[PDB]
Amino acid sequence: WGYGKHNGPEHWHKDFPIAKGERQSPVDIDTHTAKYDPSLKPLSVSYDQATSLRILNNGHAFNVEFDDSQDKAVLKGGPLDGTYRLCQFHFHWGSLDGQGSEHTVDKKKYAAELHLVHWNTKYGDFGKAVQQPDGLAVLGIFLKVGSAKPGLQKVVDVLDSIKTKGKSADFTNFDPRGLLPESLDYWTYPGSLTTPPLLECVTWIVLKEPISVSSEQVLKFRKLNFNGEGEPEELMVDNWRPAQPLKNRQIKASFK
Ligand SMILES: [Zn+2]
Repeated sequence: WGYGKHNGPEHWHKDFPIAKGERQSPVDIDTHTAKYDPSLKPLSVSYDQATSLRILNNGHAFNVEFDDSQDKAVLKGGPLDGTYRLCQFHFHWGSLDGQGSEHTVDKKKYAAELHLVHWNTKYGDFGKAVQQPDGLAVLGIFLKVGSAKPGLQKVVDVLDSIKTKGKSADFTNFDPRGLLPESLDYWTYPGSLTTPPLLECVTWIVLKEPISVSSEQVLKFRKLNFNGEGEPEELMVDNWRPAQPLKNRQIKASFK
């Protein structure tokens, strides 16, 4: 599977038939049909103790991986009834600034989208968690182009070293607090992973406020490769799945 004409999102259902299921992600957030829920609690993001390990080009994005052996980087509160440990974060982006996000807002696309991926500590480990409808919580954050995000620069600065599929670099001492906007206002709905295996295991929490990144910062994403070293160059752009049908799920918001 991939993001090409012959292996892209419109093909995934042939190997992963849940691609046409009832709680697929991403979705468009229609701000008129999304429901303000005053009962929605503030989100608790506790990343003070977050321990980054490595950054790697897995052939469809880059992932920063964390030590999730303890409650060092946990998401709780908001719509969640449990505690969720950060395993990895990655982004999706476009071939130009006008597209790249997975979620949309009133069908508007952003230049990129950051996903911080967390698993439910009821379930022992990540691989057990994804078998459960409440196994993961993904915090999604839109990227728009403007001022530079200082907290992203260490990520931008290492990407030249992981250009091709299978490359990795040590990536210690990275603090993901540097990737958060000021507000934790959010939309939330039940959904899925946005890549195969497309499991319907995710509580999605999508922040209202985008982070601003510079032109130069998002451009660096577009120099990565889907291919391995020595193989014909396939630039890693447009690694986003389009919005999928909401199918009567309720998107709730912490604001009107
Ligand atoms: Zn993602």
